[PDB]
Amino acid sequence: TDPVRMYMR
Amino acid sequence: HARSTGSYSLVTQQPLGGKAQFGGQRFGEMEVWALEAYGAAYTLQEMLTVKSDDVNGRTKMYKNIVDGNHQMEPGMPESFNVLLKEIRSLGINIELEDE
Amino acid sequence: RVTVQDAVEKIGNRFDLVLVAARRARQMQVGGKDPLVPEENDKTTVIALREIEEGLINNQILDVRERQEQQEQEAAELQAVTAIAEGRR
Amino acid sequence: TXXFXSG
Amino acid sequence: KAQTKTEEFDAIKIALASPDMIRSWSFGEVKKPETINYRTFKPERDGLFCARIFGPVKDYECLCGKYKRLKHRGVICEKCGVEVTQTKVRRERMGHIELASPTAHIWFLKSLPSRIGLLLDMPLRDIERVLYFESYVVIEGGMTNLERQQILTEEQYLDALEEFGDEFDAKMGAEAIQALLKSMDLEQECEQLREELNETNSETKRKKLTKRIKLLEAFVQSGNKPEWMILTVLPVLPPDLRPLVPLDGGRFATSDLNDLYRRVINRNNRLKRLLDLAAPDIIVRNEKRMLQEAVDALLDNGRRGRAITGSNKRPLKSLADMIKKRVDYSGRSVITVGPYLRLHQCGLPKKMALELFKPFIYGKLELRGLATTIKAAKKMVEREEAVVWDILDEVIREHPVLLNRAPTLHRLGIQAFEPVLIEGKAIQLHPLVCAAYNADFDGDQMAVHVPLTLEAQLEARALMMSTNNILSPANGEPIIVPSQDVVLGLYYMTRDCVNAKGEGMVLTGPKEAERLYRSGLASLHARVKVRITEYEKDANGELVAKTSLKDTTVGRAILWMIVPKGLPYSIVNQALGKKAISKMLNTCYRILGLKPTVIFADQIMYTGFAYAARSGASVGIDDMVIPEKKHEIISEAEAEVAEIQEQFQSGLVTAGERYNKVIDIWAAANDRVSKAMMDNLQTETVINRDGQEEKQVSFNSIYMMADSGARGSAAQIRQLAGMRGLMAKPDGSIIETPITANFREGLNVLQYFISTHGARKGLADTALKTANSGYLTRRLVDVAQDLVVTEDDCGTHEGIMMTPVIEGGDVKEPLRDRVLGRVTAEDVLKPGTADILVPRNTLLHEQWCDLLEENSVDAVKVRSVVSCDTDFGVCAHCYGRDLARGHIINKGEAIGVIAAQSIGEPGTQLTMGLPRVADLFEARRPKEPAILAEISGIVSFGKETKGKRRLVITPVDGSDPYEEMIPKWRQLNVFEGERVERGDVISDGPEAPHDILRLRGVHAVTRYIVNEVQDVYRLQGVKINDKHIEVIVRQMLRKATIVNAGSSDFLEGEQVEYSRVKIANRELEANGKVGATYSRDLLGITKASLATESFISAASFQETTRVLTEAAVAGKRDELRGLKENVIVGRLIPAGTGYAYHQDRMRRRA
Ligand SMILES: [Mg+2]
Ligand SMILES: [Zn+2]
Ligand SMILES: [Zn+2]
Repeated sequence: TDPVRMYMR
Repeated sequence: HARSTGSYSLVTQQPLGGKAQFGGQRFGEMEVWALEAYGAAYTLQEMLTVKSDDVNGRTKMYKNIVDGNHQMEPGMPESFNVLLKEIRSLGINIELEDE
Repeated sequence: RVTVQDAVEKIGNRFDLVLVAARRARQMQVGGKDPLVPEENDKTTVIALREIEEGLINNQILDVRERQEQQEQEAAELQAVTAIAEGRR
Repeated sequence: TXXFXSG
Repeated sequence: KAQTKTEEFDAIKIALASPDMIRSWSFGEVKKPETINYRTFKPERDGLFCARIFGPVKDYECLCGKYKRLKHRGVICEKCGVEVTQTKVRRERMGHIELASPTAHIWFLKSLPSRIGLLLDMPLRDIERVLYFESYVVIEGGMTNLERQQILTEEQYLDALEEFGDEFDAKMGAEAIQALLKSMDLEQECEQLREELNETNSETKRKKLTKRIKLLEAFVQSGNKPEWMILTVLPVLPPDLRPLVPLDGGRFATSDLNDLYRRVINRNNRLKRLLDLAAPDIIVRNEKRMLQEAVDALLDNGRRGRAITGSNKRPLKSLADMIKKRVDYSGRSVITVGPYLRLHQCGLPKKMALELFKPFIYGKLELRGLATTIKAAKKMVEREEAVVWDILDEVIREHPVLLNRAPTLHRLGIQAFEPVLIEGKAIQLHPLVCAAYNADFDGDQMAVHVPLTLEAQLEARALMMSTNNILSPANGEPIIVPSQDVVLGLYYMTRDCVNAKGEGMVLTGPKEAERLYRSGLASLHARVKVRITEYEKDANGELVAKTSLKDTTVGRAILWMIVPKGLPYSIVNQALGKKAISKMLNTCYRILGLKPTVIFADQIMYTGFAYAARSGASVGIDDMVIPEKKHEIISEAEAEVAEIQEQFQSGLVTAGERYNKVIDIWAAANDRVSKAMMDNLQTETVINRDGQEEKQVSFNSIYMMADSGARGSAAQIRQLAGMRGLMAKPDGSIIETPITANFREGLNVLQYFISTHGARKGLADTALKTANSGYLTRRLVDVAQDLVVTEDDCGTHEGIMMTPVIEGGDVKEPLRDRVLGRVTAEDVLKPGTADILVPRNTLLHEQWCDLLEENSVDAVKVRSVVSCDTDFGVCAHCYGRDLARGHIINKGEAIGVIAAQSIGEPGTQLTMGLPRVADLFEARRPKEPAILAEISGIVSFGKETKGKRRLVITPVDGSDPYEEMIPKWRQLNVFEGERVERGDVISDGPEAPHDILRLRGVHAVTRYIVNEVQDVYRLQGVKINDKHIEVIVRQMLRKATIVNAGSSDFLEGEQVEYSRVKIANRELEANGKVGATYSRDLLGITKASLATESFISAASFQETTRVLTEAAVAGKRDELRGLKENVIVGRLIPAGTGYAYHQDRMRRRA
């Protein structure tokens, strides 16, 4: 989850 | 304090305490149990419809009373229509069905 | 109060009596007080219940009165009601 | 004492 | 010939929604995340509040104002696009949002176990990874090394790709899952899994296949398509259910759903724009994942990830939060005692009555010429202009109101009374009903309600009148009965005395006696014989006694005058007692009937109060009488204590032994001073006629109140007379030193302080106790609610016997009290030989019970709910008497609720007891857990020392033998072969209700539960009929488990209701098919409560989301059989007056 973390990755 | 009819709530359409209109008492689960154990079906139905959230039922009840009459046809409590519509917005199909 | 136990004695299983009383009261309210004797006091509910006590109203008898009433509705109409239906074809 | 060994 | 109608709803269906259906709900699409215009404040077009979609803001008026009247209805304004109708439609009409990319519904993903996951055979992690774009899940390969329905790495995905076009493909995100849902064929898969259940392995294979098959079959039968679990069109709730409104200040207030919708619309529109602009895959991925998150937040807030918040301090209210009455014609006020009232009456303040009854008053004022019309009537009534009052008197004539006091523990918390208009602002309550309400006048308030219809009013006057409910539905004893002052009065007038002043008078009858008694020479009664004719013998109407002159008292003579008219002259003159008065009232109820007994109750009240006032009873400091013996006993205790101290310092006895001896000495001393107090009050000296000193009980106020049962306990009385006692420490240990002082003397500060602890623990106990008792009551209600008397008889003799229940003394808690009001199961017969006692299938009666008592002791047999064979309920005979009104429970009576309230009501009295009662009702597997309940009826002992599995043991019945593995430690009462007890139970600790069920069967569990519950209430001295506990126990034993299918479709181990397997078995056996073999299952009240099939009820209970998703998936239909469903619907419940109506419908439907 956590779309912010995914996007940053 | 006491109330015959008075202000109602926006969403729920349940009787609401105004500034001059006293508002209404809560008939809760346990009171409902009390009426059920007495097998008092029409009193309970009155509590659940004409005396609370049904606009058609309360208007018809009031008019009938000032004209002298028997209990008006119930309508599903507005909060039940609210529940149905809210369940529809959840994407589950809810269908009232015939016999 | 009103010797209610006797009234319930007239109609087994409490509940039914209530319905009967209620229905009777509605009749009283709807048209012509009429009915059985006539204490003439304490409104429709008491009058209906008291009437029930003297087995005056009765569950079956009310039905019989209604059935006869249906025949009364038949009366008038009849040939004139048959006129409205026979005219149309 | 009374109730609850109080009371 | 068919065709649609109005209302008349008979069923509710719940199902997954296809995008087509969701679009069919929609009048318009909400294309903009606009709400209203910042300047005009009118709804923005195509936005969440737009009038073109949802409806006109004002009735029969379009937006621009071209069409303002009802002349045009159904008309759509060409200019503004708005239909002209009632604005009410803004509560009804719904919108939709068309998603650029599918989004999985959160409930069918995040609820465990995931429905999507279970269907697609995907673990939560994989489904998460695909839906949220972490990894691609290969689908439909139909060849190649790679596994179909499996996940993959991107490098792997590519490498694979290279090896073949038109092979296994998979696009990350909801598109993949939607593809799997559409492409999966459920028929083929159930076929495969059915082939799989043939596999020879015993465990781990068949169960999983059974669960998968369960879900698959659910989908197959329901007819819903799995792909519907993924949303294409997201429905939009009507604006009035998520309003944006101007508060009093002109400021705006909005439901959070509008904001959630706004995030959804924003992200969706942006996604469309990004797709049209050919954005890179990273950005489109981010947007799609964001959209999934926004829909997630809209549906349930907090289910997946951080809950969205308006501000950090508060989280937004989602639809799920939204999912999981107050009344008109009602009032409330402070209550005050109304002694002058008849039992069926209440004092109702004039103003309250004017408000409550206002429409009726308008109607009547219109019927009479008091006002031209209703409006004029209102304008007049506010003025309060005279004759309005008399009119209000005319309005409430014969009408009854409901009085209610919170908490409403049982049905007598609400009762009907005929209102008597009174000046003042307080509601006046009748003293006899205070017990049932648990009401007192230290500031309690009550609510009043006005039944409106003839039907409701008839219900109140027949079913709910205080005067019609004189006895507890729980114990069958009188509920409305004399208490406090009344007793005090009666006891005062009915008291033995030396009577030197008024002795030796022939009464000339009750009348002359009354005259003389009021007159002079008679005070506090007299020892004089009265002439009154007594009699009223029964078994004949004639009655009458030739001579009836008996030693009596002026008060005693008076009582007979007070319309007893139902025999028991002997009962009179026996001096008054609170218990005695209650028994008198009850006996009068049974013999003399209900209406007349009500009159008797009113008379007893009136007289009781009347004499209570003139008695002159009071309390002075000298009325608390200390015993000269106290100082002596204290000195003795001091001496013994010194002897124990000396004996301790010698070293003869341990510290513990010394402590124990001190405590024991002091306990005995406290008993001594109690006895001394009570003895000092109990005897008194008064001069006898001859001149001799006679010894009378005494009329001392503390003593009089205690002996009469008016107020007080011996323990409390000794608190002002005899030395207090020992206090508890906070740890629970008992302090060495007692409190020498008594409240009359007053106690040292240390004693008081050391008390405060106990006091505080007490108040805290009671306060918590109300909360816990309420919870128990609710559990019982939830478990028993569906039970109703569904017929006069079910045709089965089967029943229970029941014993005296006394453990050793055998003295009390047996015989008729337990037996009475039941129905005989067999032609029980009195004595040996000839026998032939006459009750079979007959309701036990007091006369009949007396017959059974007269003929020695009876083993007894009895019809019970436990053994009732009635489908989906109980029957009149098996239930027996309605305990509130001596008679066979009227058909349609809702027994379950009454049971729950009966058990629940004295919850706060058990103290914390109540946890034991709840522990029994919840069928907990008790910790000690013992007894070898093997019913093989044989024994061969053995070994195999493997820790707990050491002991082992084998039973060896002639036919066959078995092996059970026990646990290390413990002991056995019977050892080594021979099967001493066929029941066995060799080990001590109390058998689990479930162990008791398997080994001993249903009847033994009913007996055990009923008796073990009753132990607690008895220990608290509370009277409760076994019947209710039997109802609840019956609800516990509802479930059965199949051992063998027989010819049926049912599976081994499958659990189902008793009634269903019985009906099925009778169907099969009468069809000539092998019936199903089944075994009884016992579940606690919680699990049973959670069991019920109907989804409206279940969802209205608890765990709303889970219930609703499983229901929606299964495509269930609620038949509205029970009470909750109908209450929610706003329908007329299938109980009481409604029970009659419901049946005709049920039949019509079938
Ligand atoms: Mg109080
Ligand atoms: Zn317009
Ligand atoms: Zn039965």
